[PDB]
Amino acid sequence: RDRRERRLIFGTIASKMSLAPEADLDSLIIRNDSLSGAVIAAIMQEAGLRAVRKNRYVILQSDLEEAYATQVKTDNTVDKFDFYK
Amino acid sequence: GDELTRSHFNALYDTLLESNLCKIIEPFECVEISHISKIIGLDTQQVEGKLSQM
Amino acid sequence: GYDRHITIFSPEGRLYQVEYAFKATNQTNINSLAVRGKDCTVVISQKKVPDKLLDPTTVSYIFCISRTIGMVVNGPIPDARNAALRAKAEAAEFRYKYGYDMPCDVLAKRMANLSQIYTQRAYMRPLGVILTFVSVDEELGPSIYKTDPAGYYVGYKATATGPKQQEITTNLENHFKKSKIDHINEESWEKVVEFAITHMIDALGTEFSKNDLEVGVATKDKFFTLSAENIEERLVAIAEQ
Amino acid sequence: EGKIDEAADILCELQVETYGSMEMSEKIQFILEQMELSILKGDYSQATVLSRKILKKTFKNPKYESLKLEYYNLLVKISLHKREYLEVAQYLQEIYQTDAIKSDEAKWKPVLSHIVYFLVLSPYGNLQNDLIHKIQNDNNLKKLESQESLVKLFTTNELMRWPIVQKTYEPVLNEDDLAFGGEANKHHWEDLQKRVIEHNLRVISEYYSRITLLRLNELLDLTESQTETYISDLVNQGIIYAKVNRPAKIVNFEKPKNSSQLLNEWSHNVDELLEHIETIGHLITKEEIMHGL
Repeated sequence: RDRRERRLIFGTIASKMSLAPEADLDSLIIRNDSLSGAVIAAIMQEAGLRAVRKNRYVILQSDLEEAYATQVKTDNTVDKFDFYK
Repeated sequence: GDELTRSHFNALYDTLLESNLCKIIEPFECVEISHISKIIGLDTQQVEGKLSQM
Repeated sequence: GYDRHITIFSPEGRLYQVEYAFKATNQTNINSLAVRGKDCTVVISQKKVPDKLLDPTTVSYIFCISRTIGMVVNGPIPDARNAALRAKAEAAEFRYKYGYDMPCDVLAKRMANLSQIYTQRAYMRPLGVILTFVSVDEELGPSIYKTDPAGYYVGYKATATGPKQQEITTNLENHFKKSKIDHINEESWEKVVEFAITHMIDALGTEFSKNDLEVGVATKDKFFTLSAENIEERLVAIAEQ
Repeated sequence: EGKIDEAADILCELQVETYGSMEMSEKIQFILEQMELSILKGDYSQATVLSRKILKKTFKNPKYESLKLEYYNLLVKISLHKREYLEVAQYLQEIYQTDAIKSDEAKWKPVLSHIVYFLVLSPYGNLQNDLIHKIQNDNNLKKLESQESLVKLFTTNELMRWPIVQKTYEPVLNEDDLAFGGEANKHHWEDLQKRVIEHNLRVISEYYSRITLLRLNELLDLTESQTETYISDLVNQGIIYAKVNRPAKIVNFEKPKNSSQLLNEWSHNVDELLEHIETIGHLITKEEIMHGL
C-alpha cells in the first residue's frame, strides 16, 4: 500500500460517518502499514461502537484512537518471539 | 497563468452560474431580463449570452 | 501425528518439543525479578510456602555457582538440580584450564552450546528450565544473561521469569526511560534491594512477606543469600529513607 | 467570582471520569449543571450531546419532581443558538399536562401561551391541527381563547389586525422575559412577522386562483419588491407553487395539467350517475309505505 493511496479509503468511509474536527486522519495513514479497506472500515465502524458505549452520537478524537488499538491486529496468537519457528 | 486551470475556470464559472439560474427557473417563468441580471450581478449582455448558451 | 513422534523440525517448521518445554517452566508458577544497580546486581525469587512437612529455608530457586555469580532457575525442579551441578563443573574447570573467572556471558553461552548437545542426543532430554545467570563483571559491570530452553541468550537491563513478565517490563521500561539509564540509583547495595522489592510488588500486584520471597545479593568478589530475618529487615529499611 | 468557561471545563474534565454509573441520584443532577454552564458559555455542541445522554435514562428511571422539571427549562434554552421553534414546541407537551395535573391553573396559564407562541412560529407540519383542542382547553378564559385564536388565525389572515393584536395583548408576544433569550425585544417583531407571512401565502393559494399583483400587495402586507421575495422562497424550499408574471403583473395559481384531463378530473362525476338509482329505489319504497299504511 501507500500512505497517500490508503487515504482514499479513509476519506470515503469518513464521509458516511460523523467525526469531530479534531480527528487526525494523517495519524492513521502513517501508523498503518500494509492493510486493506476491510481493516480500515472496521476502525471507523468501531469508532461508532465506542461512541454508543459513551452515549455520544458525535465521534470525538478519543473514540477514534481507542478504536484503533482494538482493530489494529485481529490475530490472538501473535505474542512476540515466545514460540520460535 | 496556468493553462490547465484555465480550462476549469469556465467550468467553475458555469457551475456557480447554473446554481444561481436554477433559483430563477424554479418559480414561474416570464420575468424581466433586466431583473435577471440584477440577481446574477453581471451586465445584461453578459447574462443573455451565458444563459442562452446552456 | 505421523511426524510428531520425533524431535525434528516437523513439516510445518515448528518444534513441538519446545512447545511443551516452555509450558513446563510455568508448572511451578513462580515469578522472579532480576535487576542491576550501578555497582551491584540484586535478584529476587518467589519462595512458595508448602505444608508443615517441608522446610521453606531449604527451598531455594536461586543457586550459587561461585562468588559474585548466581543462577535463577524457574521451571521443573529435577532439571534444575542436575543443571546446577553441571554449571558448577564448567565454572571450576574454566578457572583451571584457562585460569580465569568464568563470566556470565560465557556461562550462559556454555549452557546454550550444551543445550544443543541435549537436542543432538535422541536419548537425552533438553533442559526444560529457564537459566538466568547474573554477576558483576570487572569491565562490563552488572550483566544479565538468560538462556532460553531453545538456547537463546541475550543481555537484559531488567528481566523477569513468569506470566507477569509483560506487566513487569512495562513498569520498568518507563522507570529507565525517564532517567535514561539501566542502573538503579543509590549505589549502596543495601538500598538497591529496597527498589527491587518496591518495583516488584507494583508489577506483580501482590505483596508478599519474608517467608514468601528470597533475595539474593551479588557484590564484587562476594555473594550471599539473605535469610528469613534479613528479608524482614529489608521491608523495615524501605520505610526509613 | 464570575467564571464561566473555567467552571465548565473543570467540571467536564472531571465528572465524566468521576462517576462509575453507580449512584444515579447526584449524578443526573450534576450533569444538568454541565449543560447550564455550556449555555452561558455559548457552546451549542456541548449542550446538544449532554441533552441526548441522560434524557432517555431519566424516562426509563422512575419519575421525579425536581429532576423532570429541569429538562423542561433546558430544552427551551437551546433555542438561542438553534433558533428553531418547531422542536421546542413538542418539548412543552409534557409540562402542559404537568401543571394541569400535579400543579394548578396558576402555573398552567403561562405555559399555555408559551407553547402556542412556539407553535405559531412553526414552518409547517400537520401537528398544528391536533394542537388546536389540546386537553385542558375550553375553560372559557381570556388568555385561553386569545392564544387559541392565534392558531386559527392562519386560516383567515389579512395582516390588517396583526399589529393591533400584538400591541393590545402581549403576554408572550412583543415583550417576553420568560423562556426567551435575547439582548432586546427586536427579535419579537422579526421572528413573528416572517412566520405569519409564510402561513399567509399558503391559504391564499387555496382561495384566490387568479389575482392581480397590484391588489395582491395590500392583502399580503408587502410592497412590489417584497411580494416576489417571499414567493420565490417558498417555491425553492418546496412549500407551495404559484404563477408570477412580471410584465403582466398577474399572479395565478398555475393549475397542474398532469391530471390527464378527462381521465381523472372527470371521474368526479361518478357520484352524479350513481345516486340516480339510489333515490329512485328509495322513492318507490317510500311511496308504497305511506300508500299501504
